Amino acid sequence: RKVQSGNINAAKTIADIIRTCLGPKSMMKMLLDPMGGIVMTNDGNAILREIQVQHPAAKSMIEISRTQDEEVGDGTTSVIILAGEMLSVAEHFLEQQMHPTVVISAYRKALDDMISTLKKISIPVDISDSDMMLNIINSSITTKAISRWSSLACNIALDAVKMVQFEENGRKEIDIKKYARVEKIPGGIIEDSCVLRGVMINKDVTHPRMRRYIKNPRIVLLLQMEEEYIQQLCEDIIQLKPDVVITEKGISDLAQHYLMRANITAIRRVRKTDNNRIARACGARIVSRPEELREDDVGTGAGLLEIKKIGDEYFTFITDCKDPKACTILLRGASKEILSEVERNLQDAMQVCRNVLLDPQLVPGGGASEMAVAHALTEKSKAMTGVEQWPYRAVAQALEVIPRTLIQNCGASTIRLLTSLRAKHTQENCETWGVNGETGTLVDMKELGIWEPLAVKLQTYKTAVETAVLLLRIDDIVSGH
Amino acid sequence: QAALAVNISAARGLQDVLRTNLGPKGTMKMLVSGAGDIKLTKDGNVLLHEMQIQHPTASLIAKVATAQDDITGDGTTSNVLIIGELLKQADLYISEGLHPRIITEGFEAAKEKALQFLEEVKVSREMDRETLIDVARTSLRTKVHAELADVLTEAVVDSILAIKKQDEPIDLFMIEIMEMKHKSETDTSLIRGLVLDHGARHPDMKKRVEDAYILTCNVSLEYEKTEVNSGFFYKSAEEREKLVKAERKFIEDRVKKIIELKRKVCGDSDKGFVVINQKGIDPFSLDALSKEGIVALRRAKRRNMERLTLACGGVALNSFDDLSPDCLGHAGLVYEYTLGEEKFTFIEKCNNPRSVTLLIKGPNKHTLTQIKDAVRDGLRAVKNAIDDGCVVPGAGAVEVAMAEALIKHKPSVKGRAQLGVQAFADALLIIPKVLAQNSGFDLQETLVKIQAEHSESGQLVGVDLNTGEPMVAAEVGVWDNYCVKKQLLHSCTVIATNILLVDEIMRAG
Amino acid sequence: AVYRNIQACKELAQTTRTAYGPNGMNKMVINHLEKLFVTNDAATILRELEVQHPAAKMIVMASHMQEQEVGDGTNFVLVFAGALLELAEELLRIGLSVSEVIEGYEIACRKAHEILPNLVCCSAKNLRDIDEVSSLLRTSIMSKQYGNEVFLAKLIAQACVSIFPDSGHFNVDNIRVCKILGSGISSSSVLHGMVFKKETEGDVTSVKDAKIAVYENLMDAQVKAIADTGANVVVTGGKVADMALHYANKYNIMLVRLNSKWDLRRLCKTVGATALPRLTPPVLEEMGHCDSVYLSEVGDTQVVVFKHEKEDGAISTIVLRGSTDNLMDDIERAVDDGVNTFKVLTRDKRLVPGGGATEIELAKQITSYGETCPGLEQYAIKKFAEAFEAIPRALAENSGVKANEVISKLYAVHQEGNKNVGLDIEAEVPAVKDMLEAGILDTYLGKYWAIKLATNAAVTVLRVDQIIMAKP
Ligand SMILES: Nc1ncnc2c1ncn2[C@@H]1O[C@H](COP(=O)(O)OP(=O)(O)O)[C@@H](O)[C@H]1O
Ligand SMILES: Nc1ncnc2c1ncn2[C@@H]1O[C@H](COP(=O)(O)OP(=O)(O)O)[C@@H](O)[C@H]1O
Ligand SMILES: Nc1ncnc2c1ncn2[C@@H]1O[C@H](COP(=O)(O)OP(=O)(O)O)[C@@H](O)[C@H]1O
Repeated sequence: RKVQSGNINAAKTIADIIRTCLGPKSMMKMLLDPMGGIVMTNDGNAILREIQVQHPAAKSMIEISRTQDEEVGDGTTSVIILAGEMLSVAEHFLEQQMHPTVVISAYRKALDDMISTLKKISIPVDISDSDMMLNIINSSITTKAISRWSSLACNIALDAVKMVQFEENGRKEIDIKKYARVEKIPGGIIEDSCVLRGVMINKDVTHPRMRRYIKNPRIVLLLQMEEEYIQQLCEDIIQLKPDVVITEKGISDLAQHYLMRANITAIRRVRKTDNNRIARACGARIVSRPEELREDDVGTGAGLLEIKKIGDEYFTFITDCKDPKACTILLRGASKEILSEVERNLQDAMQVCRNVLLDPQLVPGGGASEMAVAHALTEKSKAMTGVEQWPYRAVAQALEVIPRTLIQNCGASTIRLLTSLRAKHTQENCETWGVNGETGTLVDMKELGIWEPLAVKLQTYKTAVETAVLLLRIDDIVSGH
Repeated sequence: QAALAVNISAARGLQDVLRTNLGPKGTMKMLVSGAGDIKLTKDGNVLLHEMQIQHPTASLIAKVATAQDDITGDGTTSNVLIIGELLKQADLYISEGLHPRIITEGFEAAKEKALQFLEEVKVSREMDRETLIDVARTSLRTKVHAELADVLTEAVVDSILAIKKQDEPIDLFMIEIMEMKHKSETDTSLIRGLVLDHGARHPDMKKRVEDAYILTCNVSLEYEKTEVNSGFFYKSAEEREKLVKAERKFIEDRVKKIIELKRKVCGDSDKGFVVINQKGIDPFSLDALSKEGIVALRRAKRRNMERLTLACGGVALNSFDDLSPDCLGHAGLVYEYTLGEEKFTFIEKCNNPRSVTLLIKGPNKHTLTQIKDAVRDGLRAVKNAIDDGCVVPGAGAVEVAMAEALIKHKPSVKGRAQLGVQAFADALLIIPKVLAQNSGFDLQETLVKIQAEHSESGQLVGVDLNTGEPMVAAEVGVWDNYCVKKQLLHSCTVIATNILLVDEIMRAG
Repeated sequence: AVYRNIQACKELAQTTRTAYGPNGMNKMVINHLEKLFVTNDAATILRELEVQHPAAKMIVMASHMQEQEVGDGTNFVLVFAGALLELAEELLRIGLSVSEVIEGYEIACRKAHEILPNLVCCSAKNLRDIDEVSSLLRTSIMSKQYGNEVFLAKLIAQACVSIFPDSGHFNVDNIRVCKILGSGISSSSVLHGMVFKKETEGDVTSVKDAKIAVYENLMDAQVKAIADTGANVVVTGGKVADMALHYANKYNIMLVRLNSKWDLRRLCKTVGATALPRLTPPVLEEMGHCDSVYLSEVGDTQVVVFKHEKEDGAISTIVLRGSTDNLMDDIERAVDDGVNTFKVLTRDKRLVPGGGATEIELAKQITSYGETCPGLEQYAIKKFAEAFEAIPRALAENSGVKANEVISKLYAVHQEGNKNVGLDIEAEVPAVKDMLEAGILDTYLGKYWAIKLATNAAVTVLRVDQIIMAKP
């Protein structure tokens, strides 16, 4: 049992760090760097990322959180707290002399009940209404510098995921890494930012003889004996008379001598993902090599070709008036610090739209979703025949820590309000009577915008319980390779 | 300055110790004697007078609460709390460079301003049964476990009301406090008469007498010395028995002298007789007097004989040869009470005793001593309520109103003494801060609501322990004595003046 | 200093958590007089175990109150109190105040006093039948002398039935204990009046004299002085001389030797004969009154029996046999535990099932009350119900069965409405059985005073937060 208890204190201490780093009143932390420096951040994602830990059970908590950051850019603070609080009940592991398998079956049984309980307090959303989506996304715009342009961030965040979603395939897959490439352009301000309705390539301009502005471009996707192939591979492209030569690999110096002779734009170092968006934008086709081109490899339907030097930096705009399962964001700012604020804050809002569009269902946040769940499992434990009911009730008492931290971070009497918070869920409906993060007192969530998506909490409790299962399944540490 | 920092932090630690036993909702402290005695109590006088403290500086504060308990009888816990906070706030200015002499001048001005503030908010309500119950509730609630409140409240109130007439001042010696074991704790009630430890023990005695003439005596009815010019001279054990026949003539003949007085004064039926002799009595004298309907008691206390003179009215006698009818008394129901093991005499329903008996009942020894002090601490709280016709609201309501008067007050003597008034303002507000913690609520949130309560009228606002909202102490029946707060602010300023003026600490042996 | 007092009280629970129940363990007690003893009675452990921690002394003083108005449930004071403070840490570590817990238990203490009468399954018929006593007494003897509950349940049943007709006079002082070195329990029996082990030292087998005295030619006149005063029964404390032994036999004076001082003082308060220190003085006032003084031979051992033939008779003495003095002491406590069981039943008779049946049934109701009762005191009322569950856990651990399977099965049968279900007393069977059919019934009045004391002791501890020394 010494190894069973070692994973408790290994995770209980990690949860203690980010216990007060939750909510809009999240407390800051002081991390002493080895060079005497101090970082005064408050995000639990970056705090534990730099802190080196000695126990292996605590190192798994970091690998689990990073995978959560890719799915949803928030809520990861509670992922470790619930997994740390679930394992903090040592009365049922060692003092009661129960097996770990006894408790794993109890948590897995409680997992299926928590999932159904969160869907009972769900609510549909009308994504067609941009005003109803503004109340949802504002949960991340508050307490930020982007609050001055909240309406602009709403238009940039909500409409961008609509371009990535392809609802004809049935699954309605949304991928931010491939179809939502966010790029920056110097010059301008946050107000000057807009969403490009097409593809933008970050290729700088090397030669002066290139088509600067064309309203109907044409895109083509792909000493003696040395210049033999170079002149021929370049002469097969001008048969279609293009305006921008988009190559996958790098172009040689002599092959560019014919690209500048033609006074056409020369683009290179383009991914395979990037060319498919172009082929779907202007209807072109990706050919293996330049020598086997056909008539279909043209840019009919393209918006315009512009490689203008905007903000002392060239940018190839090949946008169009279509949404070819892709999008491109144009972030404008006077400085890099301001650009770094809008670039990262929109990624927190852009991922919230991903959860709503895949499943338009919300949940009452601010401690309301936990009490709605913990109240359902407590009454169910009195009628659950089996020894698993005891650890089944510990989950009802352990999930109360999420609202406990929000009231404790505010400084109000957490013991007085949390006990009365149970009565609101006991008598009245569980979909209301939440907790105000800023004020600290109780308030209903229908009147406030603390509503979180459904996919954020589903991955939370699935990964919070799965983390405790993986840690309680351990009983010995093996050293060797 | 270092001579003060040792004394400053000495009181701060003493503040954190005694703050958890203020009010009813606070905790208690244990007294480990080392010999086998263990005691529990919240009264700060017992935590300082009988307790031994390690620091000599804190030992001087113990003698303050000792004299404070002798004057008012309550409030010694908050006396040390204000003292610990006065030096806490004084240290904030001493770090800046202020001499302690100017700070004492600020307390002298605020002490006289706050004493004038009591004259405005004090309430001179008429003293009656309903109002004193509200006062006795305040003194006894903090000395019990939240169950003996209504039980002991009616006792202390009716006890003092029985011994107060013709505008006579109050005296604590007019109440005989007795204790009884082998019973529960909630059986504490009032006894109109006087309870005697030892009583008559013979089968031929009456179980109860509706009316009996009590004869007071001090005569020895056991084997005594020879009363004539003779002595005890014998040669064997049988010859010694002949001297018993001679010496007992001084004891046996005095038993019949009581019988002659019985047939003389009301010797008919429907009457009785009770002898309350302080000395011991022989069984032959018990059997001789038991058959005659005469109840003979022995082994009484010196003070019980003094109260017995008042109960019946018979004057104390010293010899039965000087017996007369003038020294005969009269009382109502005279019987014997039965406990699990022992039995006691009861002479209730007296004519004009002018002396009541508060009979305490409890099962344990250490719990009986807790109620022993609560009686003396409860009787004295209402004692000052009637002797001092004016009272003040409780619930810490005087402290929050006092902070409004002193902040809105400028010294007309000098400027730099104004900061001493600022320290005396935050020092008085520690009581609503202490009780907010003993109640389990937030310390500062309770202070905001009671301080934020304002209106265009005379508004008395206090602390609610059950909910934590502003409580009008006059509406709920929460009151104190006028001499308590007057002695509080008059005492706490003198001690803070004596300690802060200590410049150096020399080891004098 | 609250966490240190709680942890100190848990140290005392483990010294009596395992000695509780029929499958309970014994404890290797070593007397202060350099003597070895082995027993499982919790009252005897604390008498020798000097509890010096003041925090736990309140629990011991609560057990002293368990002597008055009841003679059972001492382990309830030690186990139920330890479980309340053990779970009290779970509330304080959350942030709850100590005062809200004190007022929370006083609410649950009253709530349990209202639910307990509803669980009274049966009551004593008070028919003064031997089968009535022995059938109901099967619960109190076990866990004190286990395995020998058959003979003991019938012996004491014969002593109590003799006293119930004398209504208002039944007490533990009427049923005394007298044990003799012998084979075992098979030779134990019950007799009336006062019975001692030392046989008649003299030659008198029977004498109907009234006066009893308690304490070469000269000594022959002094023994005649006992006869001149009208007394033919002499009781010497210490050894008796050889010449004084025969002088009593000449005038037919019954000689009796009582070495143990408990045998001497027992006669002072029954017949009235008090022990005089001088060498047989002629004092008639200090002599006693007895109807018949005769010698009886029961169990192959002569015993002096003081039968009050003329009086109604209310003095009972159980004659015990056993080869081991240590083992007979364990029977001495079970006899006093059974006599005190029915001493409470002289009042209004109410019987509840034992074996953790009421402790889950009482917790199932208070827990449902705590869920519907809002306020800041519900956290303390909940743990007051979960604190009752530790008493089943005490029996499950001593029975060698996993306590987790016990609480689940006790909750499942009561969930379906099957009341009167307790623990199955068997190591190979983690199931349960009906307590009514098995004959396991505790005393209602004992639990009313036991839950009252265990809550007041736990509140008395939680009210204290610091220990400070002093000097008068
Ligand atoms: N305005 C608010 N009022 C009350 N609670 C809030 C509010 N905003 C966020 N919270 C709570 O703070 C928790 C953490 O939110 P967030 O910061 O988005 O995730 P993380 O802390 O993991 O970065 C959520 O579970 C939510 O219930
Ligand atoms: N339940 C309560 N709520 C608010 N204030 C109280 C309460 N009980 C007592 N007090 C206040 O605490 C002060 C001290 O009361 P008491 O305990 O009688 O004296 P001490 O604390 O010196 O023993 C009183 O002035 C009274 O106003
Ligand atoms: N046969 C039994 N089955 C289950 N529990 C028992 C049995 N006998 C005694 N007990 C329990 O053990 C605890 C101690 O019993 P007992 O010896 O009668 O009282 P005490 O230990 O106070 O003298 C009691 O609470 C009782 O319920």
